[PDB]
Amino acid sequence: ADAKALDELRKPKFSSKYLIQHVSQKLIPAVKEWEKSYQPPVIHLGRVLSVGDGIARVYGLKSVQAGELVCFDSGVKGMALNLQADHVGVVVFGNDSVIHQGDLVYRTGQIVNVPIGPGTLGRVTDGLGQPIDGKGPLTNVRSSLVEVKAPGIIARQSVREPLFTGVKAVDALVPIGRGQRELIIGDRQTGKTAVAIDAIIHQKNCNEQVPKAQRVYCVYVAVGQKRSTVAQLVKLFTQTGAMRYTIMVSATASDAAPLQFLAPYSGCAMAEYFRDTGKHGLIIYDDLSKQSVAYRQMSLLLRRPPGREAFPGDVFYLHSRLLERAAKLSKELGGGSLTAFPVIETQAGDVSAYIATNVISITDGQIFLETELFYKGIRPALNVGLSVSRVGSAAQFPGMKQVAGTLKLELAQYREVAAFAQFGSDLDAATQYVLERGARLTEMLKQKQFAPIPIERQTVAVYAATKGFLDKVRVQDIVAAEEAVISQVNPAVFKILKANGKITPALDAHLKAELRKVKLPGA
Amino acid sequence: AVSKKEVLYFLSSKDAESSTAVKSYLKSLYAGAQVEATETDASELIAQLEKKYLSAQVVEPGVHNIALPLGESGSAPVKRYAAELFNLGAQAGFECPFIEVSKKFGQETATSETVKDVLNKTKSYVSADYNAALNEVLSSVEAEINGPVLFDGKTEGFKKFAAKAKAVAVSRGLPADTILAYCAGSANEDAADKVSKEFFTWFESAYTADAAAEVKAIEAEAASILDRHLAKPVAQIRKEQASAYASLLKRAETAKGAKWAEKYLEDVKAVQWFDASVAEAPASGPKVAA
Amino acid sequence: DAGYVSQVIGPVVDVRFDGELPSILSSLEVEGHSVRLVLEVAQHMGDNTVRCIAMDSTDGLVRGQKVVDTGSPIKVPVGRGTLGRIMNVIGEPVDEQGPIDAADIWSIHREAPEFTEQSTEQEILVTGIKVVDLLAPYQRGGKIGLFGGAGVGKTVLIMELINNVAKAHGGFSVFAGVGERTREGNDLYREMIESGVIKLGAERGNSKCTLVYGQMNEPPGARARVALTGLTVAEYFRDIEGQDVLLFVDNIFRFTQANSEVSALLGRIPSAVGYQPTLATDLGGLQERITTTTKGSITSVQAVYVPADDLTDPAPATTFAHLDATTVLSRSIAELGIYPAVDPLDSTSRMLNPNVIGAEHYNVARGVQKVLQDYKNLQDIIAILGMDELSEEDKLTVARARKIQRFLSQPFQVAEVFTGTPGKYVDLADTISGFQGVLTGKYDDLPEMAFYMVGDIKEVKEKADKMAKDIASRKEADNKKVSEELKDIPSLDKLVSEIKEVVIEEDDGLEEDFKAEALSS
Ligand SMILES: Nc1ncnc2c1ncn2[C@@H]1O[C@H](COP(=O)(O)OP(=O)(O)OP(=O)(O)O)[C@@H](O)[C@H]1O
Ligand SMILES: Nc1ncnc2c1ncn2[C@@H]1O[C@H](COP(=O)(O)OP(=O)(O)O)[C@@H](O)[C@H]1O
Ligand SMILES: [Mg+2]
Ligand SMILES: [Mg+2]
Repeated sequence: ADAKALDELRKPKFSSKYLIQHVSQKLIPAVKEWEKSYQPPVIHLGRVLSVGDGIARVYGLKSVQAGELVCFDSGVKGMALNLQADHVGVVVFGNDSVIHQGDLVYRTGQIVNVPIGPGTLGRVTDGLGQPIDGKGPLTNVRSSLVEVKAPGIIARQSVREPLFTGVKAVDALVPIGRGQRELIIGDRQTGKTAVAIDAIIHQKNCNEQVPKAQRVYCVYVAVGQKRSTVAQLVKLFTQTGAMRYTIMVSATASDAAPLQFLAPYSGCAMAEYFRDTGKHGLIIYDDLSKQSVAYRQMSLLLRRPPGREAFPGDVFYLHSRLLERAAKLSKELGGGSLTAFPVIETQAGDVSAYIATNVISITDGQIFLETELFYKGIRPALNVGLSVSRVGSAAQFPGMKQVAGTLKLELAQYREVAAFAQFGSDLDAATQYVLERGARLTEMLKQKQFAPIPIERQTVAVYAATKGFLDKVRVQDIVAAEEAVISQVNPAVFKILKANGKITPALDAHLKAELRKVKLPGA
Repeated sequence: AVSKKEVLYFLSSKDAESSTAVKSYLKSLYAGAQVEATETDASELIAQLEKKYLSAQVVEPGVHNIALPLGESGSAPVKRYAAELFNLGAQAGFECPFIEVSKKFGQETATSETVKDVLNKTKSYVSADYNAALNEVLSSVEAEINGPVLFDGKTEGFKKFAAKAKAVAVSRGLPADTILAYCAGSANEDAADKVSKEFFTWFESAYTADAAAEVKAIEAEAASILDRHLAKPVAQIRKEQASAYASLLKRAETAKGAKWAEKYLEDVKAVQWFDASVAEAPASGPKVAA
Repeated sequence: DAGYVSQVIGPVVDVRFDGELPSILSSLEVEGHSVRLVLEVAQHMGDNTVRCIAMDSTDGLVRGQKVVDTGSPIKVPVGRGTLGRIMNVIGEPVDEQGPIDAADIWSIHREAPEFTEQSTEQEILVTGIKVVDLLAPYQRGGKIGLFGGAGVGKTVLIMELINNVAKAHGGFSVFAGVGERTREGNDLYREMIESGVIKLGAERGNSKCTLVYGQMNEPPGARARVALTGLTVAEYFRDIEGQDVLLFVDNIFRFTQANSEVSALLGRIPSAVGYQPTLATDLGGLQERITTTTKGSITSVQAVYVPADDLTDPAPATTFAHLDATTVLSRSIAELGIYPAVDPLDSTSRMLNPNVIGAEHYNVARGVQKVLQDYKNLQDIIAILGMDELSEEDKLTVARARKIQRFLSQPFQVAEVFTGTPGKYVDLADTISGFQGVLTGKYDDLPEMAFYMVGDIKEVKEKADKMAKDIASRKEADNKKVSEELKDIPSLDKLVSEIKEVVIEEDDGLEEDFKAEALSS
């Protein structure tokens, strides 16, 4: 111990010297291996016949595959989409002004692929992998194809774990399990993104509290949006902290039409990494209705014959190829999961459109947001009569399965009586009860913008609204009473309902004793 | 253990852990062990990659063993620092900096036909304040000729550029003609000696100015970090430094089986020995078994 | 000899042959593909080239890739060796349990049987669902349709039909999953493992169902032909072995949709709303093979998706003419909470003649329909005025029809997961007696909510007296449980001391797992 040496004490300590030696020890036997097996492969060429509108018709390229990435001599990439007898139709990944007639097209040999892995977490990429946030290359990442076959029947198991969004209009009435795809459909400026941003921010609040295995890693695919709209979301995910778990795949409105068509598949491939390796993913395709317009543009410029409204025939297969990749895998495959939230924008509340009726037919649930409910104050503007969840009571919170069964049972009774009592004919002292109680529940399911409520403070609030504790409280401050119902009620009763997951008989008698020692406004 | 390309680079090394590995290898050799064969293999790219990753293992304990002359008076500590970096480069297998960066220029420009691709492909090694000043002069002679200035030397379409590029070089502050006369040489040694003695004054000016710019940037970074650090309260400082130290320990403790991880934790334990040994006798320093 | 791929545009592949073109509907196999790619010849394009549709994805196809004619259509294994297995469109097993035993594999393309070999015999299929058994009774051997939009309950009703009529009946069953969700196909498979209808491993021979699955991830070539593969398994069980087959086809709409997705790539100018010019003949060529013949019988239950709750769309309106019993499920019935949401007026059957199901069934079904119809004619004035004038017989019409509307609802044995309730099987005589009671003023003493989600008319009486016992005993807990309890409710710090803490790592372990898998494989 004492009196080491002089030659032992002359060493500089935290120099690299051995990380350098580790790199040179792992590198030189690997690069002699590369040079001893190195054939420079034959590159098949092609001439550009014509070019325009982001399509280049290419002569030659006779061994090119369908869906294969090709490279122009301008540096701009492409994808061979329709192989014809005389030419190749190549959609161009970028500006087609740099491609000329007679330019050389080289085939890369490879189908379109994106870098997947945990090195994509935190980063903002474009429609194919390449990061656009100005933070260098994607370290710790691995390429894989964007068009992967979805897991079949034997590769799944039933959707049973709950996905908490933190939006109590969703987590009570239309609950969402892990592996379930749920459509957020609505009109132009409803709360569609705000439902999906709240589902992502809430996973940050749950990831700090759950063990490492059941953490949900979110991917937000932004198709056809503004570039400053998605810069407002990277700023929001940074100052909340959700960007630690979030990948953003950003194919904005100035990107080429094949980059916006392919960005939901790139984001699904970045999120299928967590599904395939036993973790849990959450993919949000913001405006699939803007991906199909990008698909219609290529299909009409590749001269594929138009169908309904102008859309190609295979536009159902466009979205069902993509949404069926959201699955809850079997325990042999890891038990991993991927939960999808496609967003579809309708025009005037017209869900009978082409792309709208396709994705309604694909996804399990539906979160239908209404612009007339938005302006009545009800925000999230969820149409509780039209919003479904096909998983339903299978994968919701057991503490709110026994409370929100009563909640939708009463709100179904609220709806038809208010259609009659707005004429002002007569009222019946129990018909008076259901349109006075359903107003307590409608104000209960309102929420602010970026504050997801965990799951236990949601079920205590619907408990206090359905077990009568919020009767004789005025309707204007039920949105203001329920902060007192969460703050003044003891913070250790939220731990028991989080740990049990259920209202035990030894807890309802304690909680309804605690919902009486609260000072409610108005009263 | 060393792999005999490890130890041939460490024969002229003078840092501690290279010299003890050399001495252990020679004490292995004296006790009846044969040398292994030298690899006459690994064609030129692998040989360059190996000397690149073997110069760094001589440079990296040598850079850490050179005291920076921060906050010093006079150019003689800057000349000490630059001469120590010169000696470390010579021990690691580099040449003179002039010869080495000229070799880098000639390696990056073996394909060069025009002066435009010369000034665009050696951009990573020439400063922007000189590359832009040569680009505007190339454009000035290109506006004269209305034909691309080519990299020939005997073509006077190049020489109309080069006579103004020498003016740019003398307006930067560096004497170009004594540099050209040094690397062109002469016949008689008495007339080449008087220009080598001027080139070496330029060279000492240049490497002292480079080492001084590096030292002033390190001083500015240290003063910026300190003035950002003296704005915090003390408990914030303690929990920040303790959190960073704990994370950097756990990143080397989750590495198990890597040589750098065992060396990292062994150096942490040696630092703790240094602290205990100056706690045992603070007037005498650490205990050195001499 | 063989042919070669000439053109790949989407899922539609042109193959060029140099002599001896394959027949139309012959299957071709691309060699050199990553997966087994089967093309099916759709038409002869004319200069020694045929146009094909692919049964898998065409990503990775190269012009000039060699294509082998098999000389026959798509041939799938049929027989008892398929009972308990899941097949593709092309007969490959997708359940990861060995190969399929394949006694006498069969082509999936056939003509409809004939006109001479039809059976004109009508007997009722009792299903347990009282709205089905009452108002549109199913024929034992005929084609049943389940119509409705998205989310009305076609899959729940077809699952209740599966475990109500398929768990014990005289022959075999074939489920053809056509272009629906993979999640519910897995749910159906696991439910039939648990229900003992499909047995795995050594008892595979005692299985009573074949699954043939063609789900939404599959290209439009596969979703257009998987219904034919389920048909071929059922046609082997009917034609060769001469026994009764149940054939459940979830979403026969997807067959028409999948044919429409390739149609304009096959060189067809588009028809009405977006469909192919050959919509009615494609649908008819499928539907006319699902027949009871003189050899056996196939009782078909097909779900039909309507696109925007729109029964005037040509894909449901074409298939309406093919079904002996069309159960139409409505969104309006589902938003009331009446489940099964069967539209009582819109659901028709050919078994609703009095000389087929008797007069005591026919007249109660027609009376229930008349009461539910003039209630709908009153309902536009109830929503405005509010039962203040309604003449003491139309008030009785509204009350009896609300009792009927609740009494058509029934808790399903497969919907115990959804709401809360154990499922009810209702016999035919029980629902005849019950609706004849409600129709003839016999049960006006009960609340109308005692009819909601009950088995039969004795469970209405078993729920009415429960409601009375309950709402007359609301006043039991207004005096206790507020203080001085039994201390079976312990203190809160005691309850949070039982919360055994889960360790939280704060490392996320991701970048080590990635390099662990990078040093793996
Ligand atoms: N729960 C909410 N409470 C209050 N305001 C909300 C809520 N949700 C959304 N908003 C407001 O509504 C506006 C529209 O929200 P959002 O951006 O989600 O619209 P959108 O449905 O995504 O439509 P688009 O895609 O056209 O932007 C936002 O400015 C937001 O401030
Ligand atoms: N008999 C029923 N009882 C309770 N709920 C039902 C019933 N039938 C349908 N539902 C509800 O309707 C939802 C959608 O039904 P589903 O089976 O998906 O029909 P489809 O396949 O036509 O969309 C289900 O999640 C379920 O909650
Ligand atoms: Mg938006
Ligand atoms: Mg369905």
